[PDB]
Amino acid sequence: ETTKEAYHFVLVPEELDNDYWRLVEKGAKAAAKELGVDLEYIGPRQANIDEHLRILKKAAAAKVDGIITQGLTEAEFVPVINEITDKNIPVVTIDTDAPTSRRVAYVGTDNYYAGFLAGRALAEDTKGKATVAIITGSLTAAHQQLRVRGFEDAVRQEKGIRIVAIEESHITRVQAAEKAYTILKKHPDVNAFYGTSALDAIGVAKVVEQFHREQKTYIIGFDTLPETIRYLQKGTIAATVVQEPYEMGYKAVKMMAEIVAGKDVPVVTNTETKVIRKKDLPL
Ligand SMILES: OC[C@H]1O[C@@H](O)[C@H](O)[C@@H](O)[C@H]1O
Repeated sequence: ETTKEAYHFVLVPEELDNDYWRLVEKGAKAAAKELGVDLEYIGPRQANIDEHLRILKKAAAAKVDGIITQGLTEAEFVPVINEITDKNIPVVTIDTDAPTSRRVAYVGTDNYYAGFLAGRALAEDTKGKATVAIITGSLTAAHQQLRVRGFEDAVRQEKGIRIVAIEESHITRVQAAEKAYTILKKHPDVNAFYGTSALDAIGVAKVVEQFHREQKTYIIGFDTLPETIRYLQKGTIAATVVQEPYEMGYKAVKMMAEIVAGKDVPVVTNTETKVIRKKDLPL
């Protein structure tokens, strides 16, 4: 660590203590241990574009050997990824891609297609009939935009599915729940929710269970954090989109070491995504 012996790679999460990003860090740290590189996990305490960009520039100013980060937005992150690359520091994107930038490689879900699968799933389980509200991590983050947009394309040929609300959770359980509650009071006809980040469906499920209505509410969310699996087992959540956070962190560090060695790697490595339901539990 406090040695120049080792390569220094930085992994920047969307939010430092977000549960999903700590899983990504587990994968990255394990790859780093196997390779004998120093992996520094450095990120905003509270998700924030400007703070995220400040940490990227600070790591590049410390002349680290590689930087792994989301290309969180196209407008702000492409020029910064490019300027870092031009200072001879390779950039690997993780979890969210910036495909027009000069990042060397991406490891993460195909986010558009993840949302499309969620849209297919909701249309199948509701037989094409649903009054849908969407809770998304943010309206500006690229992976959130793609998961919403893929969902919308997938349900567009279902005349009986209508989206009546889209709200931001800022990837916390508490804002997801707050938004779910206000959606239900302004739109009492909502009977389906779609969450596009790891804590959204958890926030919705808490609010749905506090009503304990007879007429059920369909919830499809993202990722497989323990609370999500529990709600899926309870039947409160109907489905969720799988990602491979540990694997993208592990593979991003392995790719970075290959790049530092002068070796080619694929431009895009899409880790597995698929919709699972209660019938797919155990795992
Ligand atoms: O809980 C928030 C997290 O949700 C995940 O679905 C997403 O891939 C991560 O980037 C992060 O936004």
